[PDB]
Amino acid sequence: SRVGKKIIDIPSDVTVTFDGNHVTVKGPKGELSRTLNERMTFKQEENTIEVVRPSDSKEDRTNHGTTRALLNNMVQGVSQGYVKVLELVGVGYRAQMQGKPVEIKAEENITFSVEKNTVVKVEGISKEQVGALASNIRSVRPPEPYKGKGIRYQGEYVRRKEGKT
Amino acid sequence: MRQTFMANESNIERKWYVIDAEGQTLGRLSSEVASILRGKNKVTYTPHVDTGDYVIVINASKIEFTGNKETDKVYYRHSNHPGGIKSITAGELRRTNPERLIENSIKGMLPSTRLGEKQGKKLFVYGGAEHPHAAQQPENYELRG
Amino acid sequence: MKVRPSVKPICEKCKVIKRKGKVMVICENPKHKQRQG
Amino acid sequence: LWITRINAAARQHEMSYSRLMNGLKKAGIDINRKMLSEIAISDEKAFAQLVTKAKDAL
Amino acid sequence: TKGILGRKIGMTQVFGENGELIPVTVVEAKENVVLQKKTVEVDGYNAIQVGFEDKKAYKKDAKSNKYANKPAEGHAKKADAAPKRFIREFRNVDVDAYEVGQEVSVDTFVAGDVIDVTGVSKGKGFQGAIKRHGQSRGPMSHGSHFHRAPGSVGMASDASRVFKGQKMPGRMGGNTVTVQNLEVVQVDTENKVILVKGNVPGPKKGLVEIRTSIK
RNA sequence: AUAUGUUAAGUGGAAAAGGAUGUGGCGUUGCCCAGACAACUAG
RNA sequence: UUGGCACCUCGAUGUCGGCUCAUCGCAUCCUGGGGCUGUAGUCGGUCCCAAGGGUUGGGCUGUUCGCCCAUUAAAGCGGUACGCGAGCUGGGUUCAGAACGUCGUGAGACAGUUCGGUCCCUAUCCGUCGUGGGCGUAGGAAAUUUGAGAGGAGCUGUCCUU
RNA sequence: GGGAUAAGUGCUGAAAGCAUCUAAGCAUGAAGCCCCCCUCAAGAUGAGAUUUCCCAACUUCGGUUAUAAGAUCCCUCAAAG
Repeated sequence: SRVGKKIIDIPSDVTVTFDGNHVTVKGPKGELSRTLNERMTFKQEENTIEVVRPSDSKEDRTNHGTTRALLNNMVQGVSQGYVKVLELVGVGYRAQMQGKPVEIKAEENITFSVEKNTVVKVEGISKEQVGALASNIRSVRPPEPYKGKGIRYQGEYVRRKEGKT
Repeated sequence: MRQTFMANESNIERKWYVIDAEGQTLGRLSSEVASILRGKNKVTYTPHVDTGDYVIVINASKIEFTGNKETDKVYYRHSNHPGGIKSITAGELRRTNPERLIENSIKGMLPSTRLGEKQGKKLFVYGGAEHPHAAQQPENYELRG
Repeated sequence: MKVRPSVKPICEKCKVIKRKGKVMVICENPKHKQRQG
Repeated sequence: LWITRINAAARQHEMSYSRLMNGLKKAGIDINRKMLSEIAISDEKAFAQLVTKAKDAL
Repeated sequence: TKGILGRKIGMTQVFGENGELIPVTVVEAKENVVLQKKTVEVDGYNAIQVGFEDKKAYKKDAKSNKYANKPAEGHAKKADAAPKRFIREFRNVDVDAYEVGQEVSVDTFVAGDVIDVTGVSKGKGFQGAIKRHGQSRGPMSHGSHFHRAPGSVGMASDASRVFKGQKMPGRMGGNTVTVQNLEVVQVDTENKVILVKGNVPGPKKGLVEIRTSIK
C-alpha cells in the first residue's frame, strides 16, 4: 500500500454514462458494463472525471485511490487499444514416446499441430481481460531455461539441469 | 404459603407474533425470541407451566453475521460410529436449508427439560416471506433492542 | 522457497511485504525467496 | 419469582426493574416485593400510579 | 429409460461368433402393462407403475392372495387391464412416451444393450462369522481350542464397549443386490424371453427388474 | 446502563529465544510551494 | 525410552511373545499435486501441501530383537492396561525332581547353562449382531418421496501410431 | 464428470506519485473433499410425510349396528426359516 495517494484524474473526451451502482463508458468501441464501489460517490459534472472522498479513513484512503485509476484505463480502453507483443520459438516438441496386453488408453504421445508460430499480438479494450488471455496463452509453454523455448515476453536465463527432483 | 397467584390451565392466553430477520444479527435476534417463547415478558409468568406465545420468522435467509464468521464457525455432529464426525461452515449452511440454522440457534438458548422441548415446538421458521398461518391472524412485533 | 521462523533481506535487491497475514521476502533472485511460518 | 414478575410488569411502562426499584426507594415507599407483584397482577391501574411516583423521583 | 419386469427361469450356455462359449440366463417377461403415471405437479416426481403376472378376478370366500376383488380390483379397473401380481416404479424412463394401459413388450431391448439387473438374494438363514464375513479359523491341532469362532470385539479399559458394526454372527441372505454393466445376448418375441450374458441374483421363479445402465 | 479511549485476532478463550512494512501513543530533530519527498540521466 | 516421586489397588487390578479380530493419529514407506537446486535426459538432493486406501512369503538366533533368501508400487513410524487369555496356545518367565561350572566349613546361594513339569467359570445389567410382540400416528390395501445413516472409492505391465 | 478448495502460478490494483497475487476484484490448481455422482436400509412423536383404490345400517354414530385381495385362529406346504 505504498502508492501516491494524490491522483491526476484527467478528463475523459469519450462519451460516459454513469447509472450510479453501475458505470458504462460507450465510445468508438467501448461499452464496457462494470459495477464499481458505492462507498465513495463521484462528481462527473461533465467530460472531466471526478470522485468524492467521504469518511476519510484507512479503508477510504485506499478505496478512493483504487476507483480513480479503476476508471482511468476503463475510458482509456474505450478510445485506445492495449496490445502486447509475444515472441517465442516454433517447433512443437512436447514429451517423448515416438508415434502419433493393452496400451495406456488407445494411442499416446501427441504434440501440437503448428498453425501460427509467429509473433502474436492480442487486440482488446479491457487491460484486465487482455492480461488474462495474454498470460493464458503464455502458459501454453513456460519459458524453459534451456534456450527460452516456449511463449514468453523477453525475460530469459540460460541453463541445462533437471537431475535432482 | 400465604398468597401468591399461580397460572395454570383455563387461565393462560397464548397469542401469535411475526418477527422479521431482515438485516439482523443471528445471536442478537435468537436471544430476544427465546425470552418470548418462554414468556418471561408476561406479568403472570409461572415456571412449572407454559405461558409463552408462538413466534414466526418470515425472512431468515437474509440473516447476517460479523467478521469472518461465515468462513469459520463450523457445525460438527457425530453419528455414534467410529470416525463418524461430519462438519459444515455457517456460510454454507445459510445458502442451503437456512431455516435449520436459525432453529438450532434459538433451540440452544432453551432449557433441556420436558417443558423445554414442548416450548421449542412453538417456533416456525421460513426462507421466503409468505407464511401459511393467516387463520391465526398474527401481528408484527418490533425487536426491543 | 525457504520456510524458517526468522526472515531477513539477504541483499538490498530483496524487498519484504505481507500477503494473507504472512511476512514474505519477494526478492528478484529465485534462490532468495523466503516465507515466515 | 416476584422479581421476575415485577421486571415484566415494569417493562410495559418503558422502565427497568433496577430503575423502578431505585426510584421507589427515593420516593419513600416501603412496599414488599411480594406485595408489589400481587398488586401488578390484579389492580393494574393502581400499579400505573406507583410507577408515576417513582418516575417523579427520578 | 427402457424398463421391464421378468421372472428368472434357469441358466444355460450359447455359442456366439468365432465359436466362443457364453453363459446366459433365461428371463421370461410377459403381460407387462402400465397401471399409472406419477407426475411432478401431483406427486413431485415423474414415474410409471408397471404390472407383471396375472391372476383370477372376482371371488367371495377366498383366504389366499390369488383371486378376490375390492381394493386391488378397483385400482386395476382404472386402466384397461386385469389384476397384476407384482407392481414396481421407474423414475429413469420418459413419462411422455407411455399411456395408462400400454403393453410394454420385449421389443424395446436390442442385442448388444447394456442393462442393470436387480432382485433379492437367496438366503442361508442364521450363519456364522466364518461364512457371513471372510474370516480365518484358528489352528485345527497343536492343542488349540479356537476353531470357527470370532476373536476380540474391543480393546480394554479405554472405551470399554463395542463400536457399532462389530461384524458378529446373524441372519444373512434376503438382500436387494443390483449387478451393473451386463449385456443382452439375444431377445425372443415368440416366447417373450431375454438372454442376459452372466448370472442375476435370486433363486428360480424369482422377480427381477431390468433397466438401461446409466454409466 | 452512562461517559471516554484501545484492539480486527474470535485476540479475548494456553508458552520462550527470536523475527516483522500491524497499530496507537509519547518524546528528541530536517527538509518543506527559494520548492522537500515519489517522478527521473549525467562520466 | 532408561530413570526420579510413592498419590489409587496386597479380604488379588494374575501373565512377555505369537494367533484371531480391530479402531485412531501423522512426525508420509507407496500412489497425487507443487518449489528450488553446485537442478545433463533418464533421474533425484531437499522443502511445502496432502491421511483416502494399500502396505509379502520363507530360513535362523531364544525371542520382543536382529541377520539372511526371494519378491513388491511399497515392504512407514506410533496410541489404545507396552490394544485384545470370563476369545486361543504355554514356547519364554516359570513351583516341588536331576546334572555341570564357580562360591561357601556346612544347610545352600549364582541377573550361570541344560532335560522334565495340572491355564477354573451355566452371562444378571450396560454394550454389540440379528429377529419378533404392544401401542402411537388421530386410517383398510398397495405403490412410493427421503439427505438423516452405512458402504465403496485413484494398483501394475506391455502394445502402438508426429 | 460436476462444484467450491490447499501448497502454488497468475491478471488487474491501491493509504512512499515506481513497485506489489491483495486491502477490493478475475482466473487456474490435488488420490484433494467430508461435497456431488454410484450402491444399500430409511416417516423421521421436529404426532408430520405422499398418491391411487375399496368400505354403512344401527340409531342422538351411546357405537345397540357393522362392513372392506380387512385381519386372523386352524389346515397342505417351501423360492423362507
